[PDB]
Amino acid sequence: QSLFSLAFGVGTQNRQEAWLEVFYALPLLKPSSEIVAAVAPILGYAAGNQALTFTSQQAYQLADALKGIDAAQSALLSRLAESQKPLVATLLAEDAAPSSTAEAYLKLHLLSHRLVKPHAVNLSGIFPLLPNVAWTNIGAVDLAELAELQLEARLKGKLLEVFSVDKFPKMTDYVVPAGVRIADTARVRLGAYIGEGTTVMHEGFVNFNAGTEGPGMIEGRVSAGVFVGKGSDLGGGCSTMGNIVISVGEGCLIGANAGIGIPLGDRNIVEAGLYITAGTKVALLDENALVKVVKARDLAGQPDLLFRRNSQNGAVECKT
Amino acid sequence: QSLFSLAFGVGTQNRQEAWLEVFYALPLLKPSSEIVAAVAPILGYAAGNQALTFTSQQAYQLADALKGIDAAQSALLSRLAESQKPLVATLLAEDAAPSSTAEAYLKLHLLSHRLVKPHAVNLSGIFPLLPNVAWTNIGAVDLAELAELQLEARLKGKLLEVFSVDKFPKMTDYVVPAGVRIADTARVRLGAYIGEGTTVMHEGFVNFNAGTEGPGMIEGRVSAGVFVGKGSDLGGGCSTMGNIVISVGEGCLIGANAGIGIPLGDRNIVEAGLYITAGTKVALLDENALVKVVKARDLAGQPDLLFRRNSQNGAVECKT
Amino acid sequence: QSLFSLAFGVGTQNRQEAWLEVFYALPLLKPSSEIVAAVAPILGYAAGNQALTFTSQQAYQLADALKGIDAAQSALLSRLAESQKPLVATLLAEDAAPSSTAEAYLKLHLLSHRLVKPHAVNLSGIFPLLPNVAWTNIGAVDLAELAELQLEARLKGKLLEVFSVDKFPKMTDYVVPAGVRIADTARVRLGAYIGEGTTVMHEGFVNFNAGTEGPGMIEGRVSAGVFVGKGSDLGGGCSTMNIVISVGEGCLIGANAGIGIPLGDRNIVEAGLYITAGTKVALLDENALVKVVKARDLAGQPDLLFRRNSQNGAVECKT
Repeated sequence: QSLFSLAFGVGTQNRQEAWLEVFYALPLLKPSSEIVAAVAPILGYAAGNQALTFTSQQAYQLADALKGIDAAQSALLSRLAESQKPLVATLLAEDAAPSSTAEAYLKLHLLSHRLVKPHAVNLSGIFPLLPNVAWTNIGAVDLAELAELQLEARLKGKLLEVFSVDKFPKMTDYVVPAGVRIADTARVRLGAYIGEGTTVMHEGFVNFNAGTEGPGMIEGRVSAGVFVGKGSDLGGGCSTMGNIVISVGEGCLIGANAGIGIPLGDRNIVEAGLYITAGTKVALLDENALVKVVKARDLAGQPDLLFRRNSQNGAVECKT
Repeated sequence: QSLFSLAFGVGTQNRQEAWLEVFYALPLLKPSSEIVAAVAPILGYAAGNQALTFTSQQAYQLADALKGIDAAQSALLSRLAESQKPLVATLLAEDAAPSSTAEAYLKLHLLSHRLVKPHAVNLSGIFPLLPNVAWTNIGAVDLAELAELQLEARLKGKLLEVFSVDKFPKMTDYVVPAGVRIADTARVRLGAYIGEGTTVMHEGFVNFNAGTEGPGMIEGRVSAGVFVGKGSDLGGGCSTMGNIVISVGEGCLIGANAGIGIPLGDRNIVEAGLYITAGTKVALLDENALVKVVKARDLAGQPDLLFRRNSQNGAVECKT
Repeated sequence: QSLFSLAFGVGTQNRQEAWLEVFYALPLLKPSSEIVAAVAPILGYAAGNQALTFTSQQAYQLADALKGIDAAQSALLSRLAESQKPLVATLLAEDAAPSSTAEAYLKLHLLSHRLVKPHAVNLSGIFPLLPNVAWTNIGAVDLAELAELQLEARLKGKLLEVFSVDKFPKMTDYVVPAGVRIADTARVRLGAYIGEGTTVMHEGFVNFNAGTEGPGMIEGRVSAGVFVGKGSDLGGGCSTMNIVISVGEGCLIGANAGIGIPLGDRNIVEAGLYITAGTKVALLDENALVKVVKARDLAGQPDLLFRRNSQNGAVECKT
């Protein structure tokens, strides 16, 4: 059938052969049937969603099979054939809950290469497939092996720098999409979608399955599942809630340290320091005369609203 | 006597023989007198709190003295004999105000290894014993020597990366305790206690002599001296105060960008955005009828409190 | 005329001979005419603001022209002579709008080396001259080139770590000024001015053309153009933002506070309080009410204590 996705990866395994991570240089969404037919017999792929380990020899074969069909992939395979690290072919017949770590990594790659957008893909059950890993300067290292490797580096006057201990590596160690700035890359997870024209500044954060249409200036905290529309600036220290699908529309503005726990419609402005939850009582104002006191949940998705705290009596107000 | 602690360390010295840092693989709290009597004569240890430099030969001899008593410490010492860097034995009669950099480093390891909790160890005067150092990809570097190594690195088209300039290195460059996640390890200082079941997210920060019993979700800032009880979740960019001892009890919830300048008893909730210091006048409420106006200090360490801001008139309230 | 600046730089080029960055070890402000008199003709400098690429040969001649004149610079050039990277001599006649990346970098170094203070130097138009680059453990890398090198590292079980993708690099990969602590150096841009006695903690941030007089404790966000006077502490996650927003001497800014007006000396601001020009504040005296003004009219005033009333949510200023 028409496969959902396929990618040839080079990854890391621990001493018991558990996959810790996979690097895919050139993942493909909706690969052509020609590529799939050319590669399936060599890998032993028949059907379904499979993570298939392949040898250096198979890499040479696959590189030949795709000379004539896809040069970019062929060229990748020739490099992969000389790898000092294990290779895996991830062929997905369908977009379903991931069943292996390799697949988990592939889907996070589809997001960060921008080939798919937040919510587009099934990520259910991803957490148990992504091992807790020490991310270090020499690569992913198993937690049960790390202590020894740390000591060993010290004996040489070197340092094994461990810059993250988590289930998700930082995005930019796998892919840097075009038209993007990320001041401090520890704050953008693999699986984040950083739209063309987005600057993530140092206080900005973007989790997996979340991000920006682009352009925009992101200095706040975009949580898992939160998408942000084009031309929307997030002030330093602000937050989106990590239930209805939270999002930020196009043209929006979000002051520093502000917190939004409901969807914001296009062209919304939010005041610095202000917090809005679903049950936040707001005074709805007009052209600014009072109308009525409603909960923020009932303004969810509305365009051109301006959320500000009244500095004199502390009342939260929405000027239409 | 019953030593308070001992540890065999490999460290780094500058050109004038001042210690910059020490790495202890296997620090011991209350070592057995068997180990001490096996080690003391070979080092020249009589009494007191001493940081004794030892030679490669002594390392062999110490391993040889501890084969049969403690095989882990023995295995460690034989690795240290093959070191390219200077060794130090730190034997402490008593938990006292630190007198050497080696001793300052050891006490920080006792915390981060979870062998003692915050407040259990004496850290008075630690700041002048911890040199201000440049932490780089090649290790710790004396600030006076740094410019030369920076320039020289550039001449080869390489980079000497300088990721911190401080008295406290990051905990994970020394130890990753079991059952822990720390998304950005630059925000956890050596000397932090990160309990089993803790997830420090990217905005989470944990200073020395501070941290979590575990489990927990730390997306806020745990200041020095601040301990956080089990099952207590700190929101995005919230703060504790770094006087009475500021702590957070068990099963607490602290909302994003809230501040707590008073100790919180068990099962306390604090609303996101609310800032409560000792002299914060709170409208104590009941099963939500009013009662009186008290200062937050008087409600310190009380169980099952709910601190919030009135979104209609700005008043700070506590709901029992 | 008298040169405003000169520095001998080592840099990184991509394949279309574009300059990604330059590392100046010993930048000189107002270099003696002696030093200049020796170096200009060997390089072919006539006048104006010039970034003259120069060779390994010239480095030997320029070390020789400065033997007996400036020992630090002579030693610098003998090392540059052995460089495996393209070298640039950056001679500036005046402090004018930057025109090249070499010059842009240099102007950031003058700030970070503390040789000039924020606002004292012309950076108009610097943004386009600072190419967007992946900052990696191996050095600055062209974005167009990065994917190949990322792959190649992985084939050897290595990692090409990309720790920043920005037009500015982190200050500390170029210079660490004396008497300074910076917990997380990803949060201080080349171009920042971190004055003696400053500790920037982990939640602290300083942009370029901004910083601290020193001494100070900066746990908050210091935006471009913002300068913080001596003895002023900034709390965790606090923010500074047209009038040039400054913080005076001996100020205290609470956690997550926001100052959108210039703060006079010895001002205290409560944690979580967000004050902008339009913020309406209950002005209190010696604490009886006096009137309600906008914060803009309290801008620059010394000895003010800003706090939010916990009983009615009013912003209050106690004089």
